[PDB]
Amino acid sequence: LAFFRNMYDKYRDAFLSHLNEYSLEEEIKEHISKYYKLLFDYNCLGGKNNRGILVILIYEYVKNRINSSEWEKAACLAWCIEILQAAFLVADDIMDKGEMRRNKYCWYLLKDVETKNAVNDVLLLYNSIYKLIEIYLRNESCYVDVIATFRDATLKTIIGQHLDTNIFSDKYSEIDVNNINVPEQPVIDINMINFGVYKNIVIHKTAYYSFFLPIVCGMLLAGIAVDNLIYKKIEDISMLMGEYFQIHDDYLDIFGDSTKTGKVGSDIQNNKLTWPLIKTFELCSEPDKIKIVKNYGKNNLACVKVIDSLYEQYKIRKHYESYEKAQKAKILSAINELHHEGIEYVLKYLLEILFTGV
Amino acid sequence: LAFFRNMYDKYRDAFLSHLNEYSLEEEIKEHISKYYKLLFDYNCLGGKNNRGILVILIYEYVKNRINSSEWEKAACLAWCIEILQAAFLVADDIMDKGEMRRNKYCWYLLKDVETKNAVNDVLLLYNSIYKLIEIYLRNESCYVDVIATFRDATLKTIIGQHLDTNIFSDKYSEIDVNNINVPEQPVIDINMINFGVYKNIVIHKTAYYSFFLPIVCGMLLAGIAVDNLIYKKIEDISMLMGEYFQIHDDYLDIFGDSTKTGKVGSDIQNNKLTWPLIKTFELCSEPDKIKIVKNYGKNNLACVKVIDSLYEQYKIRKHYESYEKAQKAKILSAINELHHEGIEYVLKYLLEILFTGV
Ligand SMILES: CCCCCCCCCCOc1cncc(CC(P(=O)(O)O)P(=O)(O)O)c1
Ligand SMILES: CCCCCCCCCCOc1cncc(CC(P(=O)(O)O)P(=O)(O)O)c1
Ligand SMILES: [Mg+2]
Ligand SMILES: [Mg+2]
Ligand SMILES: [Mg+2]
Ligand SMILES: [Mg+2]
Ligand SMILES: [Mg+2]
Ligand SMILES: [Mg+2]
Repeated sequence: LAFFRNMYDKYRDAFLSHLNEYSLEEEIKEHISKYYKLLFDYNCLGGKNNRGILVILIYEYVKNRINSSEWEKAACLAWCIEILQAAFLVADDIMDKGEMRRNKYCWYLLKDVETKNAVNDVLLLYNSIYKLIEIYLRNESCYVDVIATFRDATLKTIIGQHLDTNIFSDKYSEIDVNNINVPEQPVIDINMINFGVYKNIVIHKTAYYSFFLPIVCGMLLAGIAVDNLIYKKIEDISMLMGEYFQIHDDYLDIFGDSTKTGKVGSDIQNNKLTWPLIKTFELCSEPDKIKIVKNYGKNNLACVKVIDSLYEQYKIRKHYESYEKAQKAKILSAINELHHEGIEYVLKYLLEILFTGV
Repeated sequence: LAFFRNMYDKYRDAFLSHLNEYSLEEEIKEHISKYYKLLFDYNCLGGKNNRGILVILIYEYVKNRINSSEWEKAACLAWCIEILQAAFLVADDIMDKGEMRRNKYCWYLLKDVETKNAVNDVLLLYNSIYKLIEIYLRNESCYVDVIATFRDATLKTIIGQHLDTNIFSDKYSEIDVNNINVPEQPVIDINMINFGVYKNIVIHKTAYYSFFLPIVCGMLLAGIAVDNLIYKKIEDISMLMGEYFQIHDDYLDIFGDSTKTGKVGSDIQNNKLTWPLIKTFELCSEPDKIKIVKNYGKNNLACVKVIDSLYEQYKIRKHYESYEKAQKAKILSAINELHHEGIEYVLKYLLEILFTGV
């Protein structure tokens, strides 16, 4: 619980210790270690760690208490999720052309790193996960299923980003394998602006790895049978939380202090299907849909200001407040159908600190 | 090459079929399918497939013959290696700023793709491997070890590229987390120009995934005990072949026909530690080391020509011929110490078609 934040060095060093036994000259081993120590420290730390904590809490309250050897396996899984998060955020910042993350410059922007290194380093963080899982859970019975869950959550997240990045592109309105020169100028597509499509995306890009994966890890580790019907109930609660979480992420993109959120809002300029876009479209007048189509997705201050002002005009802040209230209720209703008092507590607890933390 | 080249569609479609069962609207499922079918087709096909073939041949000759159900598991592992190769090459081309690969434009250059998609797609190809391995070998006893081998070969390759890309950088002569502005202009470092360091790199970036991984897969699948002392003999032969193979790759970078190799030589402009660089440095005069340092790593045709002409002047073509002859001998000497006539045949056979194919 507090156990968690202090176990970081243990797992970081376990992994770095694997690197250190490679057949490399000694000057090179030292340099590798400096680099990969910074990679982990810079990218895994400084987060709210809600996904990691969720593995730890699910583990405790699924059981009747847990020795400090069993805790070591729990916290390992917990840091793996936080490393997965690190890997994804490094990648997302390359794809979304990010500036700031957790209040510092994005990894890929550092001049001793650059994109060439950033990409390589994503795949390293990602694989570190499974090396760590092998070190601490090779001999557990859930081993194969735990690595199977990380794998299948990751795949859903990958398709998730794929749609996040491409739902408005010419591709989706045959792929031209001879064009390496003429870039499409980003333009929204009206057919795609609807909650149905938005849910598909947000569920795949967020719900599985942020909520399903950590919940299922804890349970798997605590001995709960994979075949059990509680998993399909957990999957549906995970879908609702992810929707709830991502829409909040989208709200912060427009209305959050970039010093408080740690990052800079870019959804409009990057042509993203976001909840405020969809809500404004279902509420606004025809003259304003034209105004939306001719200003969205353009990396141009005056165009962005048009869209932000429409969001002020159509009182989107008030509409969010209203959504947050209704969804929180749909979610609590789903939690109370689990009939498991421990998980129910953890999920209610999570639902409260989802935006604060700690 | 018979069974193998025709089983592609089977494994491609298995995986695409997994994607198609995701909870997505039907118009999106169709678009996903077009895209991911092209991703596989465009990037897995058109290679010499030497690593795939090596899994198949090791599998046959380790045994006394194999039903078409057991062949299905073999060819699966074989295509997984070729998919791994595909994933790596898509990545390498982003990192090395590639133009052409297997005689077509690099994936990341296509305008419907771009880097943002290329990166996402690498992680998808990579994860497709383990999904496929689960489909066809979940119930085999070597399952856990086979996925353990892919994982540990990939890690070595990642550190391999890391050194390939960074051996000459200021990092390696402390990383500044506040510099996003002053990009270092690439310049060689004299201390690093030596075979010792070169071996470290080429072994990690090539030897493990191109030779050790496919050999060890076949053996694992054929029931050979993981603990056996034949594996450490196989590892050392793998190091010698990888050195042999990569040096040839480096030679082709300057002296190969870009229509025959399918790619454009870029080692000099990208500031790479290559075998010809090291050999020229061992042989050349001080006025030419200055000439090397001034012109290497600059993305400029006239600078590259200066270095190419030094490579002509110092008769590097003849020096390669000489290396190829001695190493081929060191390799055959190692093969003959295996005391296993089947593997010995496959490895001798591989050694011959390593540059032609088929
Ligand atoms: C092999 C290298 C390829 C690996 C790439 C795997 C793709 C997974 C990364 C994307 O997954 C994400 C899911 N939800 C959230 C984010 C954060 C951002 P947003 O969702 O773009 O709004 P933000 O925090 O800036 O608002 C990222
Ligand atoms: C997270 C996304 C990145 C995932 C990390 C995977 C990086 C591993 C790439 C290793 O790639 C290669 C290994 N050996 C050989 C080559 C031949 C190339 P080069 O000579 O090394 O440029 P070529 O001459 O064929 O162009 C490539
Ligand atoms: Mg994004
Ligand atoms: Mg983003
Ligand atoms: Mg956002
Ligand atoms: Mg390279
Ligand atoms: Mg290259
Ligand atoms: Mg090369």
